[PDB]
Amino acid sequence: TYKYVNLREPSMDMKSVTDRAAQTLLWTELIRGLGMTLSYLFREPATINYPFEKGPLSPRFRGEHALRRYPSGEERCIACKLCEAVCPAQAITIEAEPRADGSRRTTRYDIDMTKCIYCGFCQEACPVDAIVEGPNFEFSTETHEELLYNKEKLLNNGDKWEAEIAANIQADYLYR
Amino acid sequence: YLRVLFRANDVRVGTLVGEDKYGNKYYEDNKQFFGRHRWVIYTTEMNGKNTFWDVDGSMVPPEWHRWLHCMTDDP
Amino acid sequence: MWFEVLPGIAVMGVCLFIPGMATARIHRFSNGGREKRVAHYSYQWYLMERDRRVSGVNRYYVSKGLENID
Amino acid sequence: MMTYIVFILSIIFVMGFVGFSSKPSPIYGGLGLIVSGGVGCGIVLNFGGSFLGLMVFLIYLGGMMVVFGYTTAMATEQYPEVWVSNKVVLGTFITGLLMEFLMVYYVLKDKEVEIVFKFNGMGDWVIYDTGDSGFFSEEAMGIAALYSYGTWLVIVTGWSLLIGVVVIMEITRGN
Amino acid sequence: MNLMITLLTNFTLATLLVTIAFWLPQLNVYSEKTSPYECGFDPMGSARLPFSMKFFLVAITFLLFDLEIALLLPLPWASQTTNLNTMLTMALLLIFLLAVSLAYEWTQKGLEWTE
Amino acid sequence: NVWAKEPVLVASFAIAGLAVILPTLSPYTKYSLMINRATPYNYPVPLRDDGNMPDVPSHPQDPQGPSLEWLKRL
Amino acid sequence: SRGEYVVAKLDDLINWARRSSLWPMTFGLACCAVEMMHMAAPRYDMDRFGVVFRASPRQSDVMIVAGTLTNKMAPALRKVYDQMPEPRYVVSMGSCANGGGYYHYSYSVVRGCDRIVPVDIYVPGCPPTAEALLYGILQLQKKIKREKRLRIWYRR
Amino acid sequence: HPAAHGVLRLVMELSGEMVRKCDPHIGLLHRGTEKLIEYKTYLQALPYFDRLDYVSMMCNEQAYSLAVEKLLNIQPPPRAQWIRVLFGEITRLLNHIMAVTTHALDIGAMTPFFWMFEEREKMFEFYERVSGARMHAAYVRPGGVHQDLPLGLMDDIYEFSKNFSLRIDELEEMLTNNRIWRNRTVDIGVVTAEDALNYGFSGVMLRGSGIQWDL
Amino acid sequence: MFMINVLTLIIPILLAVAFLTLVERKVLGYMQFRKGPNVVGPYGLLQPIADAIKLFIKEPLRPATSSISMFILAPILALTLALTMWIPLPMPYPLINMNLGVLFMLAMSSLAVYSILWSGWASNSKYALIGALRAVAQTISYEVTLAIILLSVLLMNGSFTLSTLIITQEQVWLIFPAWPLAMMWFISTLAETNRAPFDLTEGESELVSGFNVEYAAGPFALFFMAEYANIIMMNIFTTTLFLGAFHNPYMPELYTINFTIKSLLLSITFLWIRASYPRFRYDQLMHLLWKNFLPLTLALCMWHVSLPILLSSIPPQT
Ligand code: SF4
Ligand code: SF4
Ligand code: SF4
Repeated sequence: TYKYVNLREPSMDMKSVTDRAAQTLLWTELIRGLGMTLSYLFREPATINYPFEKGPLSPRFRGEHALRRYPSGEERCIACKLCEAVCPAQAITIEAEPRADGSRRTTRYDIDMTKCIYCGFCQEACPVDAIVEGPNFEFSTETHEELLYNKEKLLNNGDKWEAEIAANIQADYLYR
Repeated sequence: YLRVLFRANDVRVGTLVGEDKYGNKYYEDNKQFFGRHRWVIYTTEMNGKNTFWDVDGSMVPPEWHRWLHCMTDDP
Repeated sequence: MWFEVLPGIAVMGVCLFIPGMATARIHRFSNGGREKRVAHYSYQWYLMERDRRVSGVNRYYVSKGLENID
Repeated sequence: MMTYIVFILSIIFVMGFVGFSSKPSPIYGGLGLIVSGGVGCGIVLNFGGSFLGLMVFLIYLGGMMVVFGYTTAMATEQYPEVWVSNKVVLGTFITGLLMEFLMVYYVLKDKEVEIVFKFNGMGDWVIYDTGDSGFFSEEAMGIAALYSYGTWLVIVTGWSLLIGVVVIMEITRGN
Repeated sequence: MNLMITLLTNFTLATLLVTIAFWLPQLNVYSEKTSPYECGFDPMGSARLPFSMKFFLVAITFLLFDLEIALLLPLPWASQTTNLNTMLTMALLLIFLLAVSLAYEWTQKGLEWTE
Repeated sequence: NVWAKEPVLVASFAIAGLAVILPTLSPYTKYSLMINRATPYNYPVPLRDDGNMPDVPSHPQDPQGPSLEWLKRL
Repeated sequence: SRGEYVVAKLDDLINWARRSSLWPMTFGLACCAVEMMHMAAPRYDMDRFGVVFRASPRQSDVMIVAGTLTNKMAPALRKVYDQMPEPRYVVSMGSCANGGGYYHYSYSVVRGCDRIVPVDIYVPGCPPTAEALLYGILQLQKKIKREKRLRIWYRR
Repeated sequence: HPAAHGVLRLVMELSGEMVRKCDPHIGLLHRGTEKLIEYKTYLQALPYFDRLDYVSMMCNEQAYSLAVEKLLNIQPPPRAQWIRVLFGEITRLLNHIMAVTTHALDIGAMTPFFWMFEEREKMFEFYERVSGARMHAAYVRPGGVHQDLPLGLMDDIYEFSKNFSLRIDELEEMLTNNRIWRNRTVDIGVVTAEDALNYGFSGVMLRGSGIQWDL
Repeated sequence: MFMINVLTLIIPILLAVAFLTLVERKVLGYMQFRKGPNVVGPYGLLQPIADAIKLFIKEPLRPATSSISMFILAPILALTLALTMWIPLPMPYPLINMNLGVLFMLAMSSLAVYSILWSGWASNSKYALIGALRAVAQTISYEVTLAIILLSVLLMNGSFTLSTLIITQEQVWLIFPAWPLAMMWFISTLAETNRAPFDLTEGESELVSGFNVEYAAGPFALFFMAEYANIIMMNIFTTTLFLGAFHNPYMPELYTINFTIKSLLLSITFLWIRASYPRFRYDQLMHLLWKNFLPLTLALCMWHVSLPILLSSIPPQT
């Protein structure tokens, strides 16, 4: 099935040729184009005003790279290094240490935000949902040093909101 | 009125959903399109930075951040 | 609709209004209230020249109205 | 204070026009030519000419636009020179300027100069019209000729222009 | 010289715009801003290279039709004399000659090349 | 046919051709000639007394000479 | 303190006149250019803030480096950058430009645009959202709000 | 250059405004993607096929996932096939509207850019609601589509298809048999169909010049 | 007081250009389904004032081989001649009551073309050369046709004196004895004014601003203001030349209001034509201009010669 276009001879009727000559002299469908421009002129614009009327989003949006901790508990990460194994730009830098009691935990947890490409493979691979893609997007930095994060930065970034992330996961846990 | 006349543009108070600590105001309408349901009015000197002018994003608390980016339907 | 574009057009049209009204005010301010005697040809200039000759103060717009019959 | 104003505008015309005809790069020459044509229009306008100076301003100036188009299209140097670049160009420009200032000197401090004719040194409000009560406005009726009395003249002029058109087309066609 | 007064005021306005551009705002650190830019790469030479052009007949065409504009432009003073016949005759003959020359160089593709 | 080879051009030739033809059959060239003859730019001079010319009258109030009345009279 | 009060008033004036418009250049190497084109969208305007596309570099106010800078491109990037009006700012848009990103290794990639130009305003993302880009322009305007140029010049 | 859509260095050695030769130098945007996928695994290097063509965010994912399935002798379930064909046509629509839009910018034509990018903003909201990505949605794992669509998508696809039929008719109203856009671009770019075969052309070139060929 | 009239002519053109830039951006936004400048200042206004200040700040600076005399003398003559066009314009009683105005209009328009020309040559970076020769070609096209159409529309009623033209604009507007001539002239004004890329090949995206490739960051305001004064200039000249209002006799304010309203709504129509159509082509400009306008203009000229002898409508020419 094909539908090939631009095949006509010009119809040489007197009425057809005087309509096309009037189109040549008066620029008629040019005025029809002006009519379309007025028809969009007399609408109302679908803009948003930026600080006061924010644009919509999705529940599965991937921003801040925060960390969760347990319900009335401590750090949800184990340092199991699956997020480094799936992080494609190798932005995850993890050097673990077991803590002062014996249970396996971290020392050096680094998300190189200059290298992160915002997939969610660390969101998929994380077997306890410790690392979570955050909701918001204001990094917006006047320096380079403040882009690269550390463990206490990410945990302060996860202590600024939890029920945000818990609400998004409770919306999204059946699908992913 | 000069508050909102030189804040940005609006006069559209009339739905009055509520406010939150830092004083900030949140108004949800159904009469407009999808994109101007929920709008926010920022107060003055919420942390001493004279935020009548030079207003920032994320001067909102995060529960209203989830409410206002159109991820839920209830405040 | 066009409800918000009207103040810019109106302010810029008052900006176009002020040369005309200012020019008319200066013309009527400059010549004793009289609208300015524009002089196309040399006939009109010679008539304006004897007009400014018969005034005395060398300003034509006084025009010495029907009193030097004597 | 000024009463020599046509002589003054003519001095500005002679300055711009000597710097024109001293042959710098032709774009600088056209700068000089537009300046010279503008002040020459001013000379003939302030003399008493109604429209003919603004007319020649238009015509002659569009001709200079075509001359610019060809001097950009055809041939320029690796670096084009201005008036004050070269030995010879600066020399001819400054000596033309010196002839101008020298004739201004030998008129303003003298009676007359007789290089080719007895030139009377005083501005040309003499001799001049003693206020004719015309209203027919001489240049208007003057160019209202070529049409009532001017029978043969516009015939041969337009015929020369038609021949000019076919001549230009066949010279470029002659390949 | 009243239009010369207007020309003087606009010259003073334009020169004060030059001086308020140059001397008022800030400093003048040069030595790489002056380099010739085309679109991102340093090119060969500069301009003033021989730039061979498309149209040849069209500028001369403009010149000669501007000349017949010059002969035609006293039409209002044509229209008031007692010789109506020669008036209308030479007016029609001049415009018809303009159309004849145009028709020649239109039919002989004097405009249908590198326009 | 002969119309729409270049249609605005043929329309221009048509209005050009009627501009050529139409002032031949013209009932108003004589009115233009009369009105253009009867607008004096300069002074109608007097002349020496006469050799008893029974024309060119003594007072321009008198309609002996060439007057005009058809301006208001259509 | 009439002198320093006048200096403060005039510096506030010129800083406001600076932070008004900020018309950029449309540099836009890779798909962060497409994100710039969708910052030219009706649903997120930039001409509300005087951010107007002006393609010639000698009058643009900032330079939005967007897209993956390479070694074959970088001399063209800086030889565009070095000719500009004397106040100049760089918005590095996107993880390619502001630290290499996904191509941070892998030859003929400059490891972030910090190795070529001074970079004021970083907006990170692949892509950054258009909302985040406009927030970066607002925080650039607040950097313009804290210049104190003429105050420094007078108390010098 | 703004008419250079993206970057394309072009040394045109011309005669004046009517050329002699032109040479497209490309490679200025060279990133080393083949060497990188040589030093990576499959699932870790799938975003290279997100980021390589940066318009067909779902079509090239379909291409690489079907490459792995054709290598690996695995049929995906048919629901993932239907959803992948759905998004293939959706991203096909986005690519055609970007082609029309960038030709409009390269020709002049200032406003349909803005109209159809409002529509493409609606497209991007659809990608956000489906995958959680703005413009680079991975979303197509080799082995069928992972992390499927929620309740609340097919309604918007239905209503957006009706609105989009209206908007493409309005684009045919504004442009598309306009006078001077047509007189601008008809008589140019003719390539003979024999050489359209043997210059390695494909797709829309072989559509517009001659041969009937659809994969 | 003549200096005061000079000031009341040079001051309102500046505010005219600045708020015309505002109305360009805002009408163009509401045309393009978006919204214009709304946040900054009162609704937009003090941001074009801030644009004037912002472009004053930017510290202009010279290219390599760009000879400085010709360089800085090009846009100065641009803005000076763009001001001195508005000398004889009969806003009710003009500045200099010239005995001839429209040929003066053609002269100073050609001078504006020369200003664009000298800037394109003196900027000296080969793209300004390209754009300058594009400007030279579109002025080869558009000083024949506009001048001869002018001669036609002044032949019947004008006789070069704009006061007698406002005498003529009493019974019917001159749009009705010449409407197709008027349409061809409006197309030519839109071309020669060098806005609305329907008939403009200088500020294309195919080039990058051939008139202003690298002039300098300072006098971009001068050149910018010169072209938008060209827009207001030819729209006021169109509004006077064709139509208008039998004015309130010896009363200026009614005529000034009605003239301003007609002229500015026609300028919005001009801007609305800019916001609509694709760009144009070099050879298509030569072909379209000559082989579509020119014999039709000659036919209108000969029929407007013969019509004062077909119907005795010879002017009462002073
Ligand atoms: S995948 Fe999760 S639990 Fe494992 S090391 Fe990473 S953050 Fe920790
Ligand atoms: S989102 Fe991707 S690039 Fe970012 S940390 Fe996770 S796996 Fe790495
Ligand atoms: S950061 Fe991502 S969106 Fe931006 S240019 Fe790089 S690959 Fe494209």
